[PDB]
Amino acid sequence: SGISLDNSYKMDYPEMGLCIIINNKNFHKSTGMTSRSGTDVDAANLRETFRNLKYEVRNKNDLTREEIVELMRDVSKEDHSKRSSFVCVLLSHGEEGIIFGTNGPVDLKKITNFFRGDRCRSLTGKPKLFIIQACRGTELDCGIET
Amino acid sequence: SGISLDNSYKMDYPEMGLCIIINNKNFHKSTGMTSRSGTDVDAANLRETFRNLKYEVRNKNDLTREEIVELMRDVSKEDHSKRSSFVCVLLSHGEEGIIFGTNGPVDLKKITNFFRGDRCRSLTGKPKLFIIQACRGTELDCGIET
Amino acid sequence: HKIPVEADFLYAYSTAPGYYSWRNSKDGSWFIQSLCAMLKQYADKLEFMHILTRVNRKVATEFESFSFDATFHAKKQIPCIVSMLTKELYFYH
Amino acid sequence: HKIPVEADFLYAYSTAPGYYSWRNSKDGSWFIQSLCAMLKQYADKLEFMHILTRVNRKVATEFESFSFDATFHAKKQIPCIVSMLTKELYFYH
Repeated sequence: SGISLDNSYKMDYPEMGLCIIINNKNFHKSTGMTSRSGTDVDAANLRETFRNLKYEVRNKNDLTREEIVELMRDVSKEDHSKRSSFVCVLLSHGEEGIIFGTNGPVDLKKITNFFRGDRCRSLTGKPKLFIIQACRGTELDCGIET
Repeated sequence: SGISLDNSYKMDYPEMGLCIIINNKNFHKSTGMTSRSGTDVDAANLRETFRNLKYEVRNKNDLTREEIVELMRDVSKEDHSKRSSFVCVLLSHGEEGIIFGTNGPVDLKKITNFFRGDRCRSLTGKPKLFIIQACRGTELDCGIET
Repeated sequence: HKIPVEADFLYAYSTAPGYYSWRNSKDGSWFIQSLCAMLKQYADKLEFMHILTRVNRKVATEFESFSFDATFHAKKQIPCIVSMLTKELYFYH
Repeated sequence: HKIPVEADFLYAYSTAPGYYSWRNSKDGSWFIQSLCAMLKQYADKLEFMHILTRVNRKVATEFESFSFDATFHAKKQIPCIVSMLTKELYFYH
């Protein structure tokens, strides 16, 4: 055939892929973390937005640190051969490099490692997108007038 | 006039801007850091590459942590009004969030803070690019066959 | 031939390293509101990094906090795009 | 109107968070070699993020370490693009 460049990911597989949305609104009292009001608005907006992009959306609510890890592990073990990509959205409290389950923290690295090129072969060479709505610290941007 | 979109930075100012290249090859013995052989090759390649992009390139070699901070402070205090952007290239040993002067570390945040939108007004709204060739830790990527 | 095990990952952070991330109890987080709006409007037109760039500008310019607590009043936010992608990404084909 | 003080910054890291960055004592660092090559070839044609994406692919596919020390042998590297930019960036006009 003609010149082939391969500058963009192949996104015409039978399926666009999964869009896992983890929406944590209510946290265990012992954690002392406040409920994240308005997060359901985000969860619904995302479900609809990615639905229109043809992603197989799966919404999960108020997951403990254990359930988050179990979910990601199970999802990474699925056969993504016929899927073009993978998307995971995390909505929760957090700190730098951390996302909070309802009962404690989860290192983001632990979550993403399940999808490493050598650990999830059916996603090797395919885009793995992690969208993170959570604090990365306590600094505040005072901004500057334009 | 016609429809104005402003989706791209204005890069037609009289000058493209400065390209500060900090090339640290030899470190103080007391630091125990090895010389970075081949870094001069990088420094020269960058000087030529950005020269062709019309940037005012300034190469600095083997700067102590104090000189790095002083340099950045002085550069951020220059009048960049007629410049489209700013570029700083850092070639040295390093760790996560750190770049090494010849006699010790410098937090990257300290270097970039000088150019904050509120601290360098002549660069507010303009692209500030930091190119960093340095370790961010000790992890090694074993890779995966394709 | 091998590729890095960390290759082909894109992290779309709502805020810069070390900063708080803002959320409106009624409209949702600034980042997610903006992300969905830009995807809805540009997913069939722009490459993903360019879409995320519009999200950065939208969040940076259209949002500012209001608080009775001076400490958290009139604050801004800039999202943070972290790409280890090796190719351009278009949601359409 | 205000903008974040952290807005309009782009950090082009040679390697992913927490990883070593490779350098060839004779050819220069993998990242800088690749960055200059892509700028020379595409600066008058592509938007900066797309140029950096080519740099990611070049580094990820064309380089691999060789060492007598098994610990540092056959390793790979993926650069890391961190953008807080609010607009597309073209070096030409």
